Formats: sequence, C-alpha cells, structure tokens
Amino acid sequence: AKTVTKQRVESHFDLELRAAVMHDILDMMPEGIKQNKARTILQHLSEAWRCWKANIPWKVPGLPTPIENMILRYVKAKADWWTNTAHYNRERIRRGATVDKTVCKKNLGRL
Amino acid sequence: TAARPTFEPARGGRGKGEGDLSQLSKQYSSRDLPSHTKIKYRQTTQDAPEEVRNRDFRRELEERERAAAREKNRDRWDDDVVFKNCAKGVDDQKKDKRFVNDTLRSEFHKKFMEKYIK
Amino acid sequence: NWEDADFPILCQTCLGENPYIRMTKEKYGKECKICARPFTVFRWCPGVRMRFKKTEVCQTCSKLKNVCQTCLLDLEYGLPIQVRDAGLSFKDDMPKSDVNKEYYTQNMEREISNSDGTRPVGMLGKATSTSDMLLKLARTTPYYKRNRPHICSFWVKGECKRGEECPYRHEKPTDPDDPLADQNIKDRYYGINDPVADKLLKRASTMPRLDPPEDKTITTLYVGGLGDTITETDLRNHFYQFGEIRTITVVQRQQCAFIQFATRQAAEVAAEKSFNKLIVNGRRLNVKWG
RNA sequence: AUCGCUUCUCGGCCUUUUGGCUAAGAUCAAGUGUAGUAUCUGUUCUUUUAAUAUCGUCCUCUACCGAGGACAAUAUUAA
RNA sequence: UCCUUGAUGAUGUCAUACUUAUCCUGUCCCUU
RNA sequence: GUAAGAGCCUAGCAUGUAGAACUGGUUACC
RNA sequence: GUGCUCGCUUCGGCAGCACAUAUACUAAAAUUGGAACGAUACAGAGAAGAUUAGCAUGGCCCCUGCGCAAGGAUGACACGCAAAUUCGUGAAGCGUU
Ligand SMILES: [Mg+2]
Ligand SMILES: [Mg+2]
Ligand SMILES: [Mg+2]
Ligand SMILES: [Zn+2]
Ligand SMILES: [Zn+2]
Ligand SMILES: [Zn+2]
Repeated sequence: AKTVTKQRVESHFDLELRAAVMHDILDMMPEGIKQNKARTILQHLSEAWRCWKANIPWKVPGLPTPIENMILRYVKAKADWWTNTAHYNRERIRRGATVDKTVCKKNLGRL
Repeated sequence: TAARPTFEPARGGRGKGEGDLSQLSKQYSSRDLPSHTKIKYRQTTQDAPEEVRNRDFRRELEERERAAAREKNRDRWDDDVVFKNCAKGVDDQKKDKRFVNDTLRSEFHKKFMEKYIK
Repeated sequence: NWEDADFPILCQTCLGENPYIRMTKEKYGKECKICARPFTVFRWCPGVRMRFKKTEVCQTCSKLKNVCQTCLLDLEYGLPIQVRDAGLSFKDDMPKSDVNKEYYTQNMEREISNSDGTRPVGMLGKATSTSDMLLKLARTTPYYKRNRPHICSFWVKGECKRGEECPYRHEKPTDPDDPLADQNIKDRYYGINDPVADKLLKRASTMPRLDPPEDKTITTLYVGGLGDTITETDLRNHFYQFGEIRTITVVQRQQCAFIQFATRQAAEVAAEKSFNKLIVNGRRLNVKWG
C-alpha cells in the first residue's frame, strides 16, 4: 500500500477530489435519474478550475444549481489548497530553506 | 486511453496481511520491527475513567466559562503647504481584527502580495 | 492459501498392518501434486519391509473427490476415481487449466471453510445413491503389495554395491510394453484415461446382470436355486414392495419358482434389485427369464 | 372509420460522446546535400598467363592412432 | 484407361529519382 | 536509432513421487 | 558386548541374572517436466503540427532494490466500428372489414 510521499501529493489530492465529487453527485441526484452523466460534471469541474486559474468568469448557461453550487464549492476548496501551498513555499523560498528547483518554478508560476 | 481517470478504487483484502497473512511471508519492513511495545494508560491525576465517572461536568464547565468571561471582561514654519492634515480621525481602522473566508480578499493575502511583489 | 491440518485422510492398506504407527508431521513440507498449494505432509512407515509412504495431495483435493491422500483411491470402496465416477455421475468438472484451477480451488476451499469440515462437499448427495456394480468388485482384503520399495536402479545395471543391505527390491520391473505402465498422477486424479480404471471397467462389463423379458409384457419369473428349506408365504412379504404381485407359480420338484406381476416394469425391477444380489433364508435365490 | 404493407415529414431516446493532474506541464525555428530505397525500363542464361591460400610416401617424437616437417600438382581472373 | 513420380539453376538487374537515426548550418540576397 | 515482445531457437533448473485387480451352475406334466 | 553368579564347575562350553532396546526426506539412482543469456530475421518508444519533464490510476503483467524510498520508455498494458431496460406523429399511395 504505497505512501503519498512527495511526488504523489498533487496526484493524490486530485485523485481524492474527484472521488468526493463522485460521492456527492451520486447522493445529490434524485430517485429517477438514469445514473449516467458523472463524467460530464467532472469535466465541468475541471473546466471551472481552469477558468478560476485563468481569472475567467465561469458560467454555464443551462446547468442545475445544485451541480453549479457544488462545483463552486469544490473549486473554492482547490483554490484554498493551491493558495496556501503557494504561501508556504514562498515563505520557504524566502527564508532559504531546502526547496526543490521545480517548486521554485511552480511557485513563481503561481505567484 | 493511457491518460485516464479512475472511476473505481483498488479494493483491499488481497495483499500482505489480508486473509492468510498473504500465506505467511518472510519479508518485513524496518517500520514493522518492535517499537512502542507498551501501552501507556491514564494515571489517577491525568483523566482515568474512575475519576471521570463521578464528576459533574456541567458545574465545572459553567465555572470555567464564567472565569473565561470574567478574564475577557477584566482585560477589556511652512504653514503654506497646499495639503492640510489628510488623516484627521483615522484611528488605524481595525482591518487586523477582521477575518475573511476568501483567499484572494483576505488580510493575510493582501499583506502577502504587498510584501512579495515589487 | 496454505492448508495446515492435523491427522491426514488415509485408507487402511496405506496406513499399514500395525495398529501402532509412528508418523512425523511437517508443517508446510511439499506442494500438492494437483493443487500446487502447499500442505501439511504426514509421513509414516506402514510395516517392516515397506516403503515409508507419505501424503501426496491436500486435505482439500481429497475432500473434493473422496480419496486417500497417498494412493488416490476411494475411502469407502477402494477403487480408482474413473471407475467410481463411471458407477456414478461426473458433475464435479474440476478445471485442469491453470488459473481456472486455482480460482475453483480458492472458491471450493472457501465453501469448505464456510462449513463444518466433515463431509464430501458435492459428493454427498450423489454418495447417498450408491451400491452399483462397484460394490461387486471392491477389494475385500488389503493390498499390501503397493507398500513396497522401488526396483534398485543399480541392480538393473548389475552394479548394486549394497547387496543384501540395499532396502530396494532386487526383482523384475514391469514390462513397459503395457498400457498399465504410463499412469500420470493427474490422469489418475481427474478420472481421465486411467488404464487401471480401464481394466476394472472391462472386468465390470463381463459381470452378470439382470436382463429384459424375451417377449412383451411377460412378468413370468423363472427362479432357480430355491431350495426346500424355505416357504412361499415369506416370498410375498419380501416381494410385495414392488406392487400387487400377479401370478405365483411354485414348483419344488425342480426347486423353481415362477412369478407374475401386474406390469413388466415391476418384473424388470425384481430382476435388477434381485439378480446376483438377493439372498433370504441364508440361501441364494437365483433368477432368470422363462 | 378500422386493420395491414409501402413512400414522406417530424418529435422523444440520441452523457451511446469529448476517460485525470502539474509551472495554459514546457518550447516553438531551417536549409542543403548525401545516401538509401523503390520503381520503372530494358535486355541477358542453360544443356594461356599473373596474384593469394593449403589423398598418397618417407623420416622423428608420444601413447594402430595424433602432431611436425619434405616431395608429387590443384583453385581463381584476364587475352 | 490422354502416359502412368523415389526430383543437386530460373524470370532477372541496373539506373534514376525522390525522400533519412547524417550533415553539415547559426546563418543573407537584389534595385532609387 | 536500445529492452518489447511475439515468437523462436537452442537450452536448463527443479523431481527422488503416487500407481500395477484373477476365479466358474439344473428341467420338467393332461 | 561386558560384569556378577559361594552355577554346573573347568579355566573349554553351557545355564541364570543385570545393564545395554528401533537409524534413515530410506539412492552411489532410474525417471519426469520446465527452464540460459543471448544470438536469429521482424520490431521502434505517450499527450489532438513538431520537440519534449513527468506524477498518477486498474490488475490472472512483471524486473532492480532491505525498502511503506526510488528507478525500470511517464516500466509495460489501457486506444474501444465506446449502442443497457423502453417509443410515438402527420399526411400520401395501395389492398382489406
Ligand atoms: Mg516511476
Ligand atoms: Mg520521457
Ligand atoms: Mg506508471
Ligand atoms: Zn491439493
Ligand atoms: Zn491409501
Ligand atoms: Zn539394490
């Protein structure tokens, strides 16, 4: 049972975020839904995250408000994780602590 | 294709300790050596369940609540210059008391972006 | 999985003629010859001039097929697996290809461990219906000639430097120009083309059996070997089982008894049940048609 | 009007369809010359000398066999 | 009843034209 | 333009097994 | 085998008693199968033009490593004529009760 060490961290976070969204949309759909359409909502969530990072205002013209609110909720959660990781690595790069070179490039790109 | 999501996890019950100890292997990690082989228990002064059982928690909780509220209560030449005093009554305008649930409009983030970009 | 069981599943002509047996238990000694998952090896000496036999297959591979773990013959009748499956049905269908074999093994072992641990798991309901021809060629006395040391392969080349101290036999090996000498382990286990089973079923084909009426509807029974120490009022009681019994002609000068029943079916039956089997008044009662 | 077959139009199913993540993961550029491969077009086989290399007999060694030496022409190419 | 076996040469090869796991580049012209 | 089969294509490491089956039958009435 | 026997009774034999009490995966084998790179031809490395860092995910895929480290081409594979329950309109032509 492999450990999430240092190079699995973002892939494990984005692995678990998808699972939480899957459980929420399986609980959120009412009783007579065809139980398809999970992949499309996951793509809407990935596109909403890209539009958050690009500072593009994200609005789908027809979309149910529980799905739209849930996507906004999880996009705010990934925003918080992204931003707090950026603050932490910037304080580390400022003090001179042991940092990777890739985390310096990633941190510049986030800042 | 190659790049694909999951849509189902890997199930447990088929490796190293799951049903027959994976048929009794002779392989063991360095994290699986004996370590902390003695459970520490709560002593009589700490919070042992003999002492927790007879205690009335509501009276002590109300007393500590009262003491905390009481502590918080007892704690609390060139006159010709073209611009006059611009800050008259600005008594520091307590932004540092506010806490905002927004990582872009927080006070810590505004201090961050003020510090780290010139 | 492993196996890890106590006291193997043995017959009596492999376990020796001594009531006092020493055996050793090795915990995960060998692998199964069929299952290839390792088991507990039990090893004993049968007698005095015997071979030190040991168990060859798991407890599970003997639970599935009701055999002894070293000779792979039946526990109850003592015949090969192909003969007993010939005198019964064959609905086990254990897979022989690899991954299917281990998958079926895992699942049937789960079914065993989800039970008491005493019965043949699938062979029980078909083991209720028994007493076919296999009871009429089952070996009565133990065949202690299996428990016998191998031919000394230094003596075959005439170089046995141990001589009289060699525990291996100085006698003839069997001619390989013989169907009886191929004998795979798995062929003997799965009931496929076992030549011992071929000879036993051939012996079986020859054997006496109840036969059909010469002409239609005839329920006439020609009974030979009556004897004059019996009475015809008991026959009826031992016969009524079948149905209302038709004609009952009696002749004590030839000691032959003719019988008649309502249906020919019942007469065939009485042959079947009756032929080469029935004895009453401690005296064999022989039957024929016409 | 009803039942059946055949044109013709249209509605609903058509997530049966975009199968992750990171610093939009990153970057953003060419010409000439040779060599190799493939395709197309045109036309060929079978029935003396120079250079290089190396079975018989004899001799010696060691246990009929093996090794070493010498000797007797042979093969290729061109007119 | 066309005949009716124990099997050591056959189709090629060469030349020209069009696109690389090689080959060499860090590189420029032209008029008022 | 190097481990990726596939196959080949030749190998090599485990095994010291289990097992040998042969026996037979009578006939009679108006 | 050894010792003791107020054993016959000689130093020969025999008798009695005592102690001593079950090795061996039984082969110097016969067999039986699956297997060593690696050579032989072929074969050529993911991300919607090209050149490319990678991190994962899943399990009848493994290799190196003591590794719950990290590598193995992002280790390989994954590339799918991606069809799962259950239908109706309108006129138009033809035959029919
Ligand atoms: Mg890796
Ligand atoms: Mg790469
Ligand atoms: Mg991988
Ligand atoms: Zn077994
Ligand atoms: Zn047995
Ligand atoms: Zn011998």
